[PDB]
Amino acid sequence: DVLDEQLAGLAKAHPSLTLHQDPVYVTRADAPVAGKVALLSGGGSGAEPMHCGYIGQGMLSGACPGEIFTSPTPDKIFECAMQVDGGEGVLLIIKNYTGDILNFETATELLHDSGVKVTTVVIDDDVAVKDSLYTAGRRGVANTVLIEKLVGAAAERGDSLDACAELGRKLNNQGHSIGIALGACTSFTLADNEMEFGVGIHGEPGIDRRPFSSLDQTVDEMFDTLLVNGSYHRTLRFWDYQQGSWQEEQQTKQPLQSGDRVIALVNNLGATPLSELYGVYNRLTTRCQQAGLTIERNLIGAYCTSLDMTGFSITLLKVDDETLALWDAPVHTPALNWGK
Amino acid sequence: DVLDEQLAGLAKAHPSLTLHQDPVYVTRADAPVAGKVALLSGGGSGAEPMHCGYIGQGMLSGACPGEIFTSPTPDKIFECAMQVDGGEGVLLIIKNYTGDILNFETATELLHDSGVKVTTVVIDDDVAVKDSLYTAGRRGVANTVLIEKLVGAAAERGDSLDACAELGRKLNNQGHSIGIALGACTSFTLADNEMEFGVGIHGEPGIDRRPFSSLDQTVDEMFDTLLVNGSYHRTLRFWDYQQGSWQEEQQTKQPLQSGDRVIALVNNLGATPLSELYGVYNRLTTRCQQAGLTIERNLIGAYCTSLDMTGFSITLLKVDDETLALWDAPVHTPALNWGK
Repeated sequence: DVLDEQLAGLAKAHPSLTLHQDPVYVTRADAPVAGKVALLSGGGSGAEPMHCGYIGQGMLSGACPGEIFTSPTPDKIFECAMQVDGGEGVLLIIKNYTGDILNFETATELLHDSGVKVTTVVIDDDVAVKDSLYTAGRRGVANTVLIEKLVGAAAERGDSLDACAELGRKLNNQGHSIGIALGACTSFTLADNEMEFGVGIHGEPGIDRRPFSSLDQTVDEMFDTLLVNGSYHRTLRFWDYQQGSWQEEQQTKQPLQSGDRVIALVNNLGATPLSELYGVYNRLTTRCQQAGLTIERNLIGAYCTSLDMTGFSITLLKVDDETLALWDAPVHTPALNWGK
Repeated sequence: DVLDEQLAGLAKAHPSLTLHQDPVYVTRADAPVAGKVALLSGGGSGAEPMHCGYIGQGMLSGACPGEIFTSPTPDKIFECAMQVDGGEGVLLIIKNYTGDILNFETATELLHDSGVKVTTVVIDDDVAVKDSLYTAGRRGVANTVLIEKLVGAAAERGDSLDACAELGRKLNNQGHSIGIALGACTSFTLADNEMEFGVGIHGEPGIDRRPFSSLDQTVDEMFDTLLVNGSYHRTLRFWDYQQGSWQEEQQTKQPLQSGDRVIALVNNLGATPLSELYGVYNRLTTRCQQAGLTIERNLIGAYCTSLDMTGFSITLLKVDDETLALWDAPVHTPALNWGK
């Protein structure tokens, strides 16, 4: 009943969104939008604004909320995708959790079989831990927001389903994140001035627990771990819609290196005061330019949360002129709004 | 030390702001912007984004940070006002805390005598407690944000200093806020399932400590306290720049009533998950509808915080067409961005 209330709250607060019933999901009020790729994500609740605050022109067309920390059921995904299809196909953005993977996979298959053109981008940006509690491979965290914006802008510009998917997949190969917690959400137990280093957004254990000395020293280790765990080879599944089947591809991520230009996301995991995030960003810019990385754009705030956890995360995403044009492109959503 | 880092972070993150040193304050990078009334506010740190996140076109022209919870010293106010003066005068927005009142009055007299056209608006929107720890009368809280926007928009459009001031004062007479905390920032202590009802943003005590049954019941009593404490007469002091002196004015607030149209702000005091804020909004609209108030616009999120305090606040502001037009007018700040 508390979930239903919050979703009703969202719908009342934002008449540009529509709340659907049996099954529950959220779409742009003007969806389906003819002639553009439709973007769709979803996942466990308690990560707000992700994903419902990202619905709107230049970003998502809809989102499927699940229960707390559990994935949306595939009926929601299926029904949501058919709602938003504008005749150019639907692109499904899936964070790398086993539940999300099972469910989005189920929906995708049925979707293709019902005449909907569809494919998928898997997000696996968290550098900290391979094979966490609810993941095979690497967890999907705050980089989803950056990709949702950039592919959102591509789709909105009129790019095709394949071009948006290739962009999404390429970006997933160049974004890196890590997060820390000084105290669990309401799940696990820390000593005083101890942190969980490399924490998940569902409260999953990190690399270890270790002492907290200062804000600056933490950002340093976080930044160092981004470079140290930067390199990664793994297999990802994508729907091939021409063959109508799952196509395993092998991909490699290169670590960030001297000369790279980046978008930086300093993300409140729930209970970190904004003032502290700006301190984080002060230290992050210093490290970046010592490492020859230019931060071209930033987001600082609460974008990918883990209920009311005390902690924060850093995300660095390699970009170029084309990607910045997509960054600077208009976006009109509850959580992100700029441009005409 | 930590404060300097946060402010440097702010400055690096927003090239449209300028961080001044000796003394410390923040202005729009293009200040002074000639030919518009300049808006200036300030106060203790730990209310982020209030006020530095509100510096920008259509809102504040600069802001003065103090130490944590303590007011900024008059040198910062005086230099900041001088920096932002575009020759139409400066309007100083002052939340009602004895430190703020004192420091801003000092700076004001001195500004007048140095050739700057200047006047003041006092915010006293917190309905819960008369004569708190650091206040004579009622505390100034989240309604400041709505007034900064609406008065910001009037300045941007080209309205005279007097007109902006009158608008400010009138809005101050029509806005109502109340807050609650389920846990203190890091100052005071609650048993489990207990709340501080009518808390200040500096952790001043509320009306009392009382049981937290459920989220809906809390909003109900908050909304009821907006109506019960709605009525309020008191004396406020304003700078009269034509006579060059302080001018006392008795003013009275009507409570909200059936037929009123309002802007609603549901504000995270720092550690309340956004999902819970939408639940609050849901209950608030139901209660408003029953009382025959129409909510015409809303803001939901962290706009006036008290570091990492666990709670939220509700602010309702009585509006009409002219005011809604000012609401819809463009705003371009770190914290609020919309329009062309």
